Amino acid sequence: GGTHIDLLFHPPRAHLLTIKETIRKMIKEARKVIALVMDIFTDVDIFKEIVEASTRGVSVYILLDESNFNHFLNMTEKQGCSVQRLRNIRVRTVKGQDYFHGKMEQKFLLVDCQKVMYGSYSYMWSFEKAHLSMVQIITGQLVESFDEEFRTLYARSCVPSSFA
Amino acid sequence: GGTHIDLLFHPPRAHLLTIKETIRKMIKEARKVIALVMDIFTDVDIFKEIVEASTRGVSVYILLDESNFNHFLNMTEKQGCSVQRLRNIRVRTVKGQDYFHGKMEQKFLLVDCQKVMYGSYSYMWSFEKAHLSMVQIITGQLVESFDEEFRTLYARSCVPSSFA
Ligand SMILES: Cc1nnc(Nc2cccc(F)c2)s1
Ligand SMILES: Cc1nnc(Nc2cccc(F)c2)s1
Repeated sequence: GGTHIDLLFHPPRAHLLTIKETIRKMIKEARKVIALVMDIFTDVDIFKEIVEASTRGVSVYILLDESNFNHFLNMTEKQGCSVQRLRNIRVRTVKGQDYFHGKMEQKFLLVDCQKVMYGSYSYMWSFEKAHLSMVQIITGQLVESFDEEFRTLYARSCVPSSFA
Repeated sequence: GGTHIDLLFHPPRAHLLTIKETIRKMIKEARKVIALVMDIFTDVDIFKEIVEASTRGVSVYILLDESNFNHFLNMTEKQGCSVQRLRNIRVRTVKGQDYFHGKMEQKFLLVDCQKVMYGSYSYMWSFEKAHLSMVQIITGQLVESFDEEFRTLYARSCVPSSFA
């Protein structure tokens, strides 16, 4: 009942896949659940993979930082893919304490209660093309702590204003 | 030769110290080296702890995202604590590929090649007062990978424009 961690980098260092490819593979291989916490979500390829998972019957829960939520909504609209009407996906927002918006500065992807990607990669074109980042691929016991954190966040999340 | 990971949260969840307190304790207990990678560094209390470590003889290496470096410089000036003249501290900047600045979106604190804090907490007042975040405290074998990443980043870092 241990934990295993591999590191991945952007740009890649001593591994065959990029972080984006690894994200898409994790989502592609999802069998049951995807739980995503993300600060900014505008990457169309990743969104497509998630939409496709939900059509296979995977339950998708997404928590987005409230202050950047409009960027995700804009992307979903551009793609003609209204997220409210997709039945296997629920999207809710999370914020911090305001003073200037307090933000949810956490991100991670958890698939099938089995594997977590945790790190500094945000789901935006800029992270594929411009920024340096790193993530961990986590399996084993520590995944349970990410499950618990997701549940904690989900409990403090709100329905986005737009959804009625 | 395993790895141990504890999670900490802001706000705290089932641990006695905040992330900021844990940062200050790690720096206070540093005996040999501090290697810091940080996107934005404006927290004066953390800066003071680092300056104090360097006066005990701890070697301090700091890598900052180039595009936000001026915020650190402003803070060091406000504190009357010119970083160029402090002999045990070297500060260098890192950037990504531009298109809008490409950024170093990585952060971590490594102390004494023994302990790493890795997560989403940036050294700014907003992370103490406004934002939700989480970090890992990592000890054991995985610390060596953070040592290697620090060295990799340091190799691609530049002297800040201001320093002459
Ligand atoms: C990892 C996972 N975290 N919980 C899972 N599912 C779930 C069910 C109800 C509410 C909620 F927020 C999440 S699977
Ligand atoms: C963890 C640590 N990472 N390397 C350490 N020291 C060091 C020495 C020369 C250049 C440099 F970038 C770093 S200690």
